[PDB]
Amino acid sequence: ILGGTEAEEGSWPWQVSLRLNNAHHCGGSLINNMWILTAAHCFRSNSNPRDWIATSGISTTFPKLRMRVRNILIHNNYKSATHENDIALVRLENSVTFTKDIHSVCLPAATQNIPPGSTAYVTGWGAQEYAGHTVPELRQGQVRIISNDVCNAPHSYNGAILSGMLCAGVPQGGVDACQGDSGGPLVQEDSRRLWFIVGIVSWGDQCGLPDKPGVYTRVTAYLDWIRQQTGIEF
Amino acid sequence: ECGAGPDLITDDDDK
Ligand SMILES: [Mg+2]
Repeated sequence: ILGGTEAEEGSWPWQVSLRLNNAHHCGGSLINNMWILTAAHCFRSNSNPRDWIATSGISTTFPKLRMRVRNILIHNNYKSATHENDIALVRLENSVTFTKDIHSVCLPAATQNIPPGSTAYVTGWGAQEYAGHTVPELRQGQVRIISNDVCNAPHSYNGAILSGMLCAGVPQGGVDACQGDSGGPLVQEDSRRLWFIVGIVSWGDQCGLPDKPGVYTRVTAYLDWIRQQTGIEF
Repeated sequence: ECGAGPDLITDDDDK
């Protein structure tokens, strides 16, 4: 995360680190006690569940809980070159016992109100500058949703933002997801203070450039896929 | 069952 702050322990109870061969690789979000929602890109080199561990806690150096992974599911139409359908599910070996500090985020309704300009939080252990090192403690950034149409301006992504994607950033630039944040959540809460995952960190042109907002998988576009793969509604 | 989160708000109206 560029332009963010360190998150407090317990702030983001759904956030997990997905570790490949004992190093942080991707973020993800608990969507129930046995399933994590993340990005397909996370698994481009390794989709062996036995080589992945999910952790909870704000530190990837000293995690609070380590969780074995049973299966990794990638969207069947993930296309890496265009980033289309960048979404994946991780099934845990054991059901997590939920607490205040570890529990699930809600899935959005198909009609979830996600207006252009609306503020949202993005979280992860990614770099603070493009292609830089990961950070050991979870960071958070507050961004605004940027409509696909605006995101597709000629000086921005010029048509590369597709309907199952969404964009987010801030008016001045400098707040964004970055390398190592892939798979982590973009979240908004409703009037009852229930938090929903509206986006999954996916890609962007470098990080934090004002004309190049971060690009996310649009969760509403995949609700049927998630329900089919897991049974979960929402 | 899902969605309990932090003492933070995403207000859209601040300038
Ligand atoms: Mg809000």
